[PDB]
Amino acid sequence: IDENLAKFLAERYTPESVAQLADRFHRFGFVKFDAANRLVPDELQTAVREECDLLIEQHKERRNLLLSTTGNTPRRMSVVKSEEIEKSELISTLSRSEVLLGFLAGITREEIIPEVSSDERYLITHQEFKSDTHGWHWGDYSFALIWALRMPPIEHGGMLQAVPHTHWDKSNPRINQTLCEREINTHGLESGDLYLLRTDTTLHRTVPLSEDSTRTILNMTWAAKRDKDLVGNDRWWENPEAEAARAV
Amino acid sequence: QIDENLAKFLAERYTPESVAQLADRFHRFGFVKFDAANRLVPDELQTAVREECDLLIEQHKERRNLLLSTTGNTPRRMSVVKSEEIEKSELISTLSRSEVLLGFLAGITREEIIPEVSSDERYLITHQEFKSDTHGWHWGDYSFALIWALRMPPIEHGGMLQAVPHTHWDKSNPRINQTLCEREINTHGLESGDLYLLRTDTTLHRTVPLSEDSTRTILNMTWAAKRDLDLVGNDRWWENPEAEAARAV
Amino acid sequence: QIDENLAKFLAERYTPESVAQLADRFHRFGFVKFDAANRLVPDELQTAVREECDLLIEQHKERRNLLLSTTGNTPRRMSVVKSEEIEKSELISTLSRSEVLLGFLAGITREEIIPEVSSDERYLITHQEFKSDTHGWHWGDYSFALIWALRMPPIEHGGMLQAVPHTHWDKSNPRINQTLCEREINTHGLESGDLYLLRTDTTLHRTVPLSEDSTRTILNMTWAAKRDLEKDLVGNDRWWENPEAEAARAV
Amino acid sequence: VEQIDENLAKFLAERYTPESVAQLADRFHRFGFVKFDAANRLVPDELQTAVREECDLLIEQHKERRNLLLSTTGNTPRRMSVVKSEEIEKSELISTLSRSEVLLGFLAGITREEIIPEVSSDERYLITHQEFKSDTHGWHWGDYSFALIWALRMPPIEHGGMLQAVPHTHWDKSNPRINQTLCEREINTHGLESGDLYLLRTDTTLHRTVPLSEDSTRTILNMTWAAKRDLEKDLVGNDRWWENPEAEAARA
Ligand SMILES: N[C@@H](CCCC[NH3+])C(=O)O
Ligand SMILES: N[C@@H](CCCC[NH3+])C(=O)O
Ligand SMILES: N[C@@H](CCCC[NH3+])C(=O)O
Ligand SMILES: N[C@@H](CCCC[NH3+])C(=O)O
Ligand SMILES: [Cl-]
Ligand SMILES: [Cl-]
Repeated sequence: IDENLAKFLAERYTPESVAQLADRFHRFGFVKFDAANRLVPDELQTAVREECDLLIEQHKERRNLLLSTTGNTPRRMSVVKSEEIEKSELISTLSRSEVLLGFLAGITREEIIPEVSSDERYLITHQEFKSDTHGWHWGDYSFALIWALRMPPIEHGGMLQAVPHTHWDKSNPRINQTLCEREINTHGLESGDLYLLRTDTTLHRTVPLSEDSTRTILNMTWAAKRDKDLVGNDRWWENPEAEAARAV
Repeated sequence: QIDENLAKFLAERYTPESVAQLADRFHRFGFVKFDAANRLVPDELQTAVREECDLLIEQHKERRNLLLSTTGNTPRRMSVVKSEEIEKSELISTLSRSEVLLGFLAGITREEIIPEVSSDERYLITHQEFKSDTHGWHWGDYSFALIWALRMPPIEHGGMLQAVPHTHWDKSNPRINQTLCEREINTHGLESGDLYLLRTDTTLHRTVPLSEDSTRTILNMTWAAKRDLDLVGNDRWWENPEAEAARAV
Repeated sequence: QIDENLAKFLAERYTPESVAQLADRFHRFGFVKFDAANRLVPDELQTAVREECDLLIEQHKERRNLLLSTTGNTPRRMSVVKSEEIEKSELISTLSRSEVLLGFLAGITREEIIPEVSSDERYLITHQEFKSDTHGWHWGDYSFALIWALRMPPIEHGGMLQAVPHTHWDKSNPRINQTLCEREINTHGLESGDLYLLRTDTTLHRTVPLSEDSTRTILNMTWAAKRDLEKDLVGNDRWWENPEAEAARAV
Repeated sequence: VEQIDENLAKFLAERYTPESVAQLADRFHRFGFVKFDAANRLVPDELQTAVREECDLLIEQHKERRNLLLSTTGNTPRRMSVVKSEEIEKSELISTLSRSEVLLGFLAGITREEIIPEVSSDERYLITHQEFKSDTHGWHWGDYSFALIWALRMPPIEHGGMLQAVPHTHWDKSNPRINQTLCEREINTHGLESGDLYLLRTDTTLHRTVPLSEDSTRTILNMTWAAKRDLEKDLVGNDRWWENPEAEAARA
């Protein structure tokens, strides 16, 4: 388990090459683990993708709303709640793995602490229809490891768009204005990829799907020392009737 | 008339040195904005143009709702007024060929602006009204467009110009989303009364979709460079909604 | 009485919202400038600081003309005043530990600013006077520097700050010129009286060499972040305190 | 010789297509710069060897040391040796290749406009040859639009000698604003290896070579061409320091 990942990473990374990833993580708020920079063995990834497949078919929940705390940006997708995913022993132990968190802490350059609100530890988003999107937003917590389990071709949409070095003002998000002042980075993803995101200071969204395509991710959210008290009444993934949500 | 008036308006607000700085920005971004800090036409001239356009819209508005295969099937959801209709405006047509207007902007393009383009693309009015209306990602067939931001929604409703300079249009392989993955997007917010010069052939651009029923109106004056003086694609959707490259939605 | 007046000076100019915007710029560029549009200290306070430094310069300036091996043999061609001389100044030393100043700037760093650094690096004055004087490409050992641009030449004479944020310092392989080949350089012009906050550990930086015999004078207040505590100093490259440090080479 | 164009046309046809040249044209407009390295050779290795050997003989015979400041570019230094255009034109190979219809035709696909080999006779060709610590080609623009630069010999990147570039700028000789432009714009640094070639948009790209940090050799050949916008142009500035060390704009 841990011993297999410790050996797997030891053959694919050096302190020097991980320091280069830390540069790119702080510069873009984003670092991708693809065929050239794998993070988990293919067996470990298949097991997690299989467990997520059983969880989607069993507990998927449609969402279609505008979130007021992010300028009424849309959330049009299906979700599997954190409390359901936590029952997967595989996903639960892996998210708290001392080998995994220790390795990525060399990229964040600060302690990764698996202590977040129990409704936000894990989240699966499953998009299926044209115009499905995870609109522009920030996270309440500092870190997220995103598993790009199933990604459509880039021509169908689903790319991550990001503006790093921003912050979330839930009473004045200024999202389109911040786009007008800042260059947007678009990150294309392939199935099997993973990426680490600095969610609290990186404004981000997924580009809306142009046709009916399948886009599935797993979100493992972690805290830094900086993450306190939650606010906004905007927990739309856990509560579709949240005060900040406006149904569509 | 307007030429002698425009020449004096520009001479009080620009030097060759400051035009050269605009030429820097126009080559760097494919875009230079004529806002309240850098006016291009007197307020009376724009009011005349906008009034002519609002009549052309009220009379000749033609709704467009399609996908364009030559630009990766990006949408065109708007109303248009065709060039032949707009060319009936003596004002818009005369202004678009003004040797004072073109001579000034040629200090920004650093090359001759030639008012010799196809008779169906000399002028275009687009007019977005409903949620999700957009002028999707595309290039122009010609080098230059002077865009009149006659009416702009508030930025929180969308309608911003997004642009990626230093690209080109391959109609058999546009690679729009792949180009976005490789390049940074510049977003240009626009207020009513703004104009901007756009390098349309090498700047991939779109307008951000309307997040709510809002009004977004522009006039497009398209010009050629010496490099533009044979068309292809079968994709002239604004003049012909039944173009071979237009798909239905 | 410094902290009481400084807190008023800052409360007139800054809000949590405006500081958050500065924190965004500080994270993005490794650098936020406190110029005429964003003053940090009252003019009478900076004047007092600058006169302390000119006295220290007149009494304790030492010429440095060397290359540093831990930063790719980049030059240090300047005069300096050592930290232990500057710490004798009651004004500078107490200001550098001001809970009001450090508390304010911590809203830009978004983390605690800790005035616990090596006694040979709490303060540094660099004083360049001659053509080709430069503070060559380098990083700092600590996270933070507040730089007082006490005297700046005209921009056409050089002396600008050049910076590449989001980098790191490997003293055995600093890769200075290779990093410049892979990254864009931000040049920051400074005027006399400016101050700026610098993320010194992850921002590769230098001062553009003087093209004329002009005078360029700064005060460097260096502080630690939590990450810097307990960590060990390596490199044998403390050239400002020891001109014949092991990593220093003749120029 | 004589059969150089027939072979060069084949060499390019093996490596380049209109689609792939169109990608290079996008980079050239964006950066003012496109590099021909091992992944994208421009000329056969035998042909570059002949050009380098020609340049080595021209250097040993006709080099001239320069150490000055140029006022039309803000007193930035020129600290190097040079070989002037009239001496380089005596090489039948270099002079023929610089007007090659195959070479110019190919590069015109990257410039997206005609490349015209009609420039001032003192500026058709230039070899710069740096040898000593602090040697540099200081920040400047060119009077003409295009230059193909042959990086015949380049030191290790740790020793300096990289190209730095700020594209989408302009040269005002009475007020060049070198350091002000650097404050407003990001600097692109382009490292080079011996054997590389690159195309540069010299009239709108502010550029220099990073000063050598120690005694190393850095040797380039500069083939300068015009665009239509440079034709019948009045040369101004009195700053042609490579031809005339006593040029009015030059300062010792
Ligand atoms: N706050 C985010 C949701 C976080 C999902 C769980 N980490 C948003 O506005 O969409
Ligand atoms: N080529 C443009 C149309 C421009 C018409 C006016 N210049 C498009 O596909 O949207
Ligand atoms: N590390 C710096 C010296 C900083 C001393 C004051 N913080 C250098 O090598 O130049
Ligand atoms: N204008 C350049 C010289 C270019 C000569 C060769 N094309 C300079 O000032 O250094
Ligand atoms: Cl258009
Ligand atoms: Cl040159």
